[PDB]
Amino acid sequence: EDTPQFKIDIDQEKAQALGVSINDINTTLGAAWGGSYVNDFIDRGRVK
Amino acid sequence: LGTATGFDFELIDQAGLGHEKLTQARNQLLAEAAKHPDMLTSVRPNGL
Amino acid sequence: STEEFGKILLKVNQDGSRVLLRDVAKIELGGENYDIIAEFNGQPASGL
Amino acid sequence: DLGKKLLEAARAGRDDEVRILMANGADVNAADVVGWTPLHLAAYWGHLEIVEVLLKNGADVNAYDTLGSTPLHLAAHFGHLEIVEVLLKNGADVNAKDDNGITPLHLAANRGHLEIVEVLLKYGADVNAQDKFGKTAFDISINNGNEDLAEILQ
Repeated sequence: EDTPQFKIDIDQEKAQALGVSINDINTTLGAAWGGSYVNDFIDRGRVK
Repeated sequence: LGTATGFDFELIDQAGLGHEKLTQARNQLLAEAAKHPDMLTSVRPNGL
Repeated sequence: STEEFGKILLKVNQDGSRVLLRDVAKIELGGENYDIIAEFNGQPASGL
Repeated sequence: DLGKKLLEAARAGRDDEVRILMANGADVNAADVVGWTPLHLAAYWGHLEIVEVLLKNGADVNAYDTLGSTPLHLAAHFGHLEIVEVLLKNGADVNAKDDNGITPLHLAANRGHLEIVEVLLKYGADVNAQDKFGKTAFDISINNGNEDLAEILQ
């Protein structure tokens, strides 16, 4: 069944005004609250 | 088809030791094989 | 909808004037390509 | 527990069971995780008869969620003319501002609910009211490009 969800609205004009990119906004919100797979590393000889 | 009386052995790193510890293990197995010239002959690594 | 695409803010002028997408373009639902045009006994038609 | 069954009854549009919970004295201002009362849910899912029953049993009409939004905010956004009129009859703050400064008129203007916009103005809406960005219901109608609405807001 449907559940409450936190609808955030990015104001384009206000962002364009302050000189903040939308790419940086979305990456910040998405990476922080959602998680972001950056690249691979080696843990005891295995790619992870 | 290779040759007859010839064998193909694979030494495996099963516990994330590393390349150096596996080399030491190979070197240790090769040295032991060399003390049985009556059973084994030409026991050598295939790699570099 | 076409209304939401119409109100896409492209830039903001120094006098606080919003240059929207509908101010520099006509917004409408239209075919991906306009190459194929079919007619059934002369009248407008489509098909598979 | 009983206040929880009221939230699920007010949302699931069960008129009969919502009234049974009143006989048993269910908390009418029973707020969920997000701070929504039964009135919030009925205004949202468009349950008019549940809204009326609730307000009768002393529902707080100016109840606000964890983001400052009232039932009137939800009625005016989802275009529930009747429900909007009931809340305004029962003394809803027509100039109610949420955390972002968005009013019930702001939301009516955005979704282009001309009939509701007229009810709010009738009841004493402030057209010059601003959100946190300094945009009015008139500013909205121009950007959205609504002519019928913009002439009403003048």
